[PDB]
Amino acid sequence: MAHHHHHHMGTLEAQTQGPGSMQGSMPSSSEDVTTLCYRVTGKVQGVFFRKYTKKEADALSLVGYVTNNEDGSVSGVVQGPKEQVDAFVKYLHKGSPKSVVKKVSIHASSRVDADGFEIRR
Repeated sequence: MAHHHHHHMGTLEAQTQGPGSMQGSMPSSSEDVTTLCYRVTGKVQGVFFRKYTKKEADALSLVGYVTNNEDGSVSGVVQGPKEQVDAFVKYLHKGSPKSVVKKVSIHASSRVDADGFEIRR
């Protein structure tokens, strides 16, 4: 009695996650206005999602500027309330979902004038 059995499976229809749009910027003189320079290193796989980065900054109302470097690392400066800068660095510890961050590096640099968050290449 010859008898063979079949096999079959399906697939998964994924989704494209959209962006958002907010913004928060105030030039203050209060002692609380904090500023630190950011520089993160990443795996050579994919660039930093300006999407989630700017959404983060816009939501928590951080000002400053971000860009990618020929060194490979993504650098910039964050300014704003101490705790929101904290929020951003905590975000930076996570990085972009598809960017395997190697090492994060921050710098004590005092208040600068904001320019814009955009992974320039």
